[PDB]
Amino acid sequence: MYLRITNIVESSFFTKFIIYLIVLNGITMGLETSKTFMQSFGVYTTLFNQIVITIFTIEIILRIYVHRISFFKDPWSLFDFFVVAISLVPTSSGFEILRVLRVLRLFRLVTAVPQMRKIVSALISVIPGMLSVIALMTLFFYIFAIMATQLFGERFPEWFGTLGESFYTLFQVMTLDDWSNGIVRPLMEVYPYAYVFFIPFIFVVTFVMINLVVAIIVD
Amino acid sequence: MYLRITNIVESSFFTKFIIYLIVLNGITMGLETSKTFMQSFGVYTTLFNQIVITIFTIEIILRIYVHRISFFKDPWSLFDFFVVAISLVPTSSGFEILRVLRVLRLFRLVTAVPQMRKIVSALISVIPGMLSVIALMTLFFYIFAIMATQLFGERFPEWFGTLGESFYTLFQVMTLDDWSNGIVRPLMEVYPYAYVFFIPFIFVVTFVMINLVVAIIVD
Amino acid sequence: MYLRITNIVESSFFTKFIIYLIVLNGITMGLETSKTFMQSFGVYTTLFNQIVITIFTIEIILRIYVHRISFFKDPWSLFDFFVVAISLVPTSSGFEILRVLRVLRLFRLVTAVPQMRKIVSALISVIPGMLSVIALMTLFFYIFAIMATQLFGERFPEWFGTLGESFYTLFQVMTLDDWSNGIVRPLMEVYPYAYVFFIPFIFVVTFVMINLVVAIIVD
Amino acid sequence: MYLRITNIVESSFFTKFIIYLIVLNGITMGLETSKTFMQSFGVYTTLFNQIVITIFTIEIILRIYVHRISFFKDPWSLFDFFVVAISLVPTSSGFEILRVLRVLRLFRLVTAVPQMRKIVSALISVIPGMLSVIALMTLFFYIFAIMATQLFGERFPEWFGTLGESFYTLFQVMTLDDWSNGIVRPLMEVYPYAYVFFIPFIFVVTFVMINLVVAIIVD
Ligand SMILES: COCCOC(=O)C1=C(C)NC(C)=C(C(=O)OC(C)C)[C@H]1c1cccc([N+](=O)[O-])c1
Ligand SMILES: [Ca+2]
Ligand SMILES: [Ca+2]
Repeated sequence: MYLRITNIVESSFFTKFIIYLIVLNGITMGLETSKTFMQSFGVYTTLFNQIVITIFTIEIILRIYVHRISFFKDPWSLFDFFVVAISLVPTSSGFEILRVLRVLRLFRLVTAVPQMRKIVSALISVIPGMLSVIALMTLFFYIFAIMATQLFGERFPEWFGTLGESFYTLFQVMTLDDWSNGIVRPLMEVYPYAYVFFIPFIFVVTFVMINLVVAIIVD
Repeated sequence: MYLRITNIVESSFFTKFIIYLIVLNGITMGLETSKTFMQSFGVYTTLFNQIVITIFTIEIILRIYVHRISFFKDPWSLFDFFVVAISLVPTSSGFEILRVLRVLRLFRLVTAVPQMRKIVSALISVIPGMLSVIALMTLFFYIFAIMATQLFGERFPEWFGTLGESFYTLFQVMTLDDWSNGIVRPLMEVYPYAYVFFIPFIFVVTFVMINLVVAIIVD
Repeated sequence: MYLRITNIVESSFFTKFIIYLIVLNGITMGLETSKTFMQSFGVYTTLFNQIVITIFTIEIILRIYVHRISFFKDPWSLFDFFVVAISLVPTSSGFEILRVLRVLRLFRLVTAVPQMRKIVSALISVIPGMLSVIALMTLFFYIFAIMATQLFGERFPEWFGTLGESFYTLFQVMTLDDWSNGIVRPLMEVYPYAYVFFIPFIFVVTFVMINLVVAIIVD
Repeated sequence: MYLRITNIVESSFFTKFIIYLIVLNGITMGLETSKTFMQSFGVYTTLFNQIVITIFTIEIILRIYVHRISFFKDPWSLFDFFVVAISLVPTSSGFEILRVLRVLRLFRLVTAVPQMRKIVSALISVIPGMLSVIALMTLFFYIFAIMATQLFGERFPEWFGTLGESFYTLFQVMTLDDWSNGIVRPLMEVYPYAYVFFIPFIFVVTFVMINLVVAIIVD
């Protein structure tokens, strides 16, 4: 029984089938975007969705019987679990958002194709080295976001009225997004010396990123 | 017949004649852009076109006889075939997009010069190693265009009205084009939490891009 | 039992005491941004800031006693003195900019945690190898800013009327921020050839920046 | 007189002296940017400019005698020659673009200082390596520019009415500057399929750009 189940879930037919179902669901979720299609052929999909969600639900249960505690030492499987989880909460209730969170289950195609799994892992493996530059930068943002609120948040509350608001504008500036005509020239019309805050800020923020890239390559 | 024609195609005069013609057709094509020129000389160059494409048609036929089945195993020759045949489609009124695709024949400069082919081939060469990331990106992109159409498409039809639209808008944001004042600040006036979609989205698309380039460097 | 004090300053508890203070003071200045907070607890929060500022002043005196002249060849300590000093001038009749400057002491978190210290040390270390190119470029901007003031400052004073203005603007075009529809297309309405100035400038400035990054990594 | 003169121009006193004239003129030329200064100090420095041009002219004449055939095979001196020639153009002639071009002479500071020379020399050495790509890139822009004018020029003449405009605009899209909301989206109000030109256009130009840099690094 234990061996009989185990032999099913690991077969090359179970995985091709589920993957096939993933590929199919993802095609329907695209289709669900057309309100035309919804009108003429969407009660079909509402049930198709619940059919696919169960087969996947079974898959998760089976894999937990087979792998037992080692299922939950698999970051990919926890992900699989958690992704199917949020897809279990009802259409109604909570908030409209959980309904939209359901689309995250297409990320199972990543979980289930070894080629996707390898790219993702390789990418993740870049992260641990960065946790030093990241923390410093987050602090850097925090201090400046504070200076930006007090300086500019009274006359420019949309941009700087709040720490959070100061954080959003500074990120925007960081991505260098319409930073001059859109933010600093207006600021400079009240506060002519605002360029002393943002030009240095940009240097730092551009230096750190470049140097972040050097160290990635070398490491 | 065989050896006489075969002797003309491989000649240094042949390829030189063709190449020189490409440069001429290219100077000439810049001229068909000014309708000042077109009212005073257009008949001269509309047929200069016509005789160039005749020569190219002939040359293509000859190279096929000389190279037989090995012609269509040659990517550059394959290219010339398609790049010439297109320019053979009638200017006649039924479908006038094809008229503009004719300028692509200037890409034969690439085909016929060995220093450029090196570059192109070199460029394409980095692609097969990237295909996995292309897929991953597109799967990421696809999930998010879905999320965007259902989240923002109601109140902001232009930007998220349609899966295709959200794809478009999302492409812009990765490129970092007028993304904040131009898209999410408006989004945030109706939906204050849009930054929880687009700010992670920005970290991700950027993370992958950088790592892709590093992947390019190392590979 | 001569120095007596020296044994306390060098201890694990002293340092951990300052870091715990900064992070509290760092958390405090955040909450000082909430306008609601400054009503409910504004008086409470002023007492905490003043204690810490005293403690820190004490902490600086002790470190001077111990290190003597070796304190003032430590950039990190030099930074600590002037940053603590800043937060101490009277709010009275001065410049009210100094009230905002006192957030700079949150950069002491960097100064007192060697990991951050090493990051800041690593970053600075890319600067001396770069100083040459910084000098060429600064020389490049300075020369073109002059050119831009003379060429476009009559009819476009907001952007180029003054040398600093030509600098700020020129810097913006360099960051490529909103430069065609935002700067050059306007200019070009009065002065049709302005692309011969700005387009080359962009090539140059981007080429250098790109080769600068390249030259650092390879070497 | 020649051999006697040659002993003069190679001395360390000489180089630093002409360098000192550059830096002084470089300072004064900054000053010529101010309306105020020019009002109450203009003739002192209008005079001082003519002196320097003469000295540089004499300096150029001397070095010719010293170097003979070699002078006109020195890249740094050819620059030196012509940028002095510009300043030798008379204060008039109806093309005051040249009056502005005077400040091109401050670049002699680059030719006269070997570390500057070294950076410039280092930078240029990158270029012959890229001549294949620039030709390729310029060929690519040339082709798509043609397509633009015939595709979008009649309804959008400012942006695409003509080759240069298409060139300009295309150059603009390649710096990714306001490309979407500013150019492609408007186009789409009238030409719904414009994303098929510009999005491929962007991918390719980045690809070539990115890959170019990677080639430089490894080599
Ligand atoms: C004619 O009188 C004004 C001259 O002032 C300047 O040349 C500046 C120098 C000296 N230092 C910098 C760093 C500046 C500068 O412009 O730097 C930018 C690159 C950040 C400018 C400046 C000085 C005051 C105000 C502005 N402004 O509002 O554009 C610009
Ligand atoms: Ca912009
Ligand atoms: Ca932009």
